[PDB]
Formats: sequence, structure tokens, C-alpha cells
Amino acid sequence: REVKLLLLGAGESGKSTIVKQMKIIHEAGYSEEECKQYKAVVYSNTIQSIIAIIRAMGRLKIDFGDSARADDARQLFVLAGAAEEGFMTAELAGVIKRLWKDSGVQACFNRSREYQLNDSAAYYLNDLDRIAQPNYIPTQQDVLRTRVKTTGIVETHFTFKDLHFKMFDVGGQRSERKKWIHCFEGVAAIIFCVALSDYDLVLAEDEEMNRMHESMKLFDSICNNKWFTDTSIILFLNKKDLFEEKIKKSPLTICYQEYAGSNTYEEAAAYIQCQFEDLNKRKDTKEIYTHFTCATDTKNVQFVFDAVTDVIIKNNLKDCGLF
Repeated sequence: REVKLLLLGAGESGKSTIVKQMKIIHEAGYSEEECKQYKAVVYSNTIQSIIAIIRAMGRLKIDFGDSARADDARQLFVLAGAAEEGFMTAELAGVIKRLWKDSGVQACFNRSREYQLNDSAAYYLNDLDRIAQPNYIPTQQDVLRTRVKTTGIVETHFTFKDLHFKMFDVGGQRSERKKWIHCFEGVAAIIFCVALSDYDLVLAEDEEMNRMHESMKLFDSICNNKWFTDTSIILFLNKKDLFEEKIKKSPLTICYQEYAGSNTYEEAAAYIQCQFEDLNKRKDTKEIYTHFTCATDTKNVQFVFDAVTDVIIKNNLKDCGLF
């Protein structure tokens, strides 16, 4: 009835992005007042994050595209106090919206690698309209996107098809991987995110290494893990939308030298999927449920997730001795 899900994958694979969606798609998670407790923290983080960018601007000698934005910046600090107290007025909201859209602010944000920026900056700022709404009640991810300090493991609760799901999510980067073992306990199914678009990118930890090759290493370990023999295994080729366009621009041989297919979404995407599914040492006794997803797309994620749920209900239910 429950179903603990665990999101695994290398860094920047969009694991948390999935959590963003579940909050909206699913409701009635017996958590209304609890989310209200975190409303003040969400707003507080939004203000500090945009101020983090603006802070970097001065450091980098970046001016707002529109001179008027400077006035919006001055006001931001005055009104910011209200957001910190759990209230976001129409004035405070609009000010943050204009700064976020400005060409100069976006110039800094884009070079966020240069300075420390709030992880949830692009989450609340892009979704600013929704959280600024009257009587805003945070959802599962909205809470998870609070507190600059590391909370630990991103947890999420939502009911779907009369199943109380506890979805969990942990950093992908090499450093965070250690924590994964904590989550290994009580896991019904695993969704392993892989960045399709990362085929020509390299690890932040090591420019020399390929992000997607890294992802293959992790998937090999989870799928063939004795502990996860009984746990359902789901592959989530994420960032399909990014991959569809990117493949046209860049060749796939960057990742897979042996690949001799065309630079098309269907062939290249289908080729990755093949590399990962092959890792399954036990093709005969172990199944992988693969779907192409776009974490930012609420619709697409809902549809794929529905299919995943059916797999859990039919598979996870009773222990199996044979096969």
C-alpha cells in the first residue's frame, strides 16, 4: 500500500526536478498545516536567492539591462521583510519578477558557476507566480526546496491510486553518493535518472570524464545489487526534450565512439537506452522498466509515473522464490 520510491543517478541528472512535479500532480498528502509552517521559509529563501544573484552582479561588474531595475533592487530589500514573515504582497512579488527576467540578472545567473547561488533560486523564481498566490500552501517539493543548509535527504509524501508514496531523493555528485546507503532501507522501487543530454558533457568533479559514462557506472551497481534484486528497477532517461534538440547540434560519438547511427533523437536516444539496459547482468531473471521523461514537463512526468505505478502494484506485493 505504501511504496517507498528512491531517486538515484549522477549529478545534474534531474532527480530533484522529478520531486518538483510530484508536488503538483499529487495532493491530499495529509500535509496542509505542516506545509504552512514552511511558507515563511520558502519566501525567505526566494528573497535571499535573488539577492544572491544581485550580490554577484556587483562582484562581476554586471549592470541590469534596464536601468529601472536598479530601483526594483532597492525596494526588494524594504519589502523583503514581509516575505520573511510569511507574507508576499503583490508589490514584493512583481519586484522579484522583473529582476529575475532582466537581461543583466540572467547574465549573472547563467554564470552561477562563478559564485554561490541558492539551489532553489531557479525554482521559486520561475514558479514565483504560484507561490505568491493568496493563501499559498507549500507542497512536498516546495518544502524540500527550503533552508540553504543541507537538510539531509529530500523526502516527499503523496497519495496516488490509494498508495501512500514516500519518494526520496539524494544528491548525485560523487560526494553525496555516500548517503545513498541510508536510503537503501525499505525501498519498494528505484527510479534512476540519467541525463540524455549529458552525452557530450563532462563531470564537474572531473572535466576529463564523461557525465553519461559516470551514469552508466552507477546504474550497473544498483541494477545488479543483491539488495535490489527484489526491489523493482526503473530507468528514467530524463531530459528527453533537451536531448531531442541537442542531438541535432552535437554528434553522439562524443559519448559512444562505436556509435555509427545518425544524429537523430530516435536513433541516439534509443542507443543510450541500449547501453544501459545491457548492463543488466541478469536479463533472464531481472526486468528493467524504461521510460523517456522530461522532469520540467508536468504532463509528461504525470503520464510516465502512472505507468510506473501499475508496474509496482503488479510486481511488488508478494515475495517470489522462483525467478
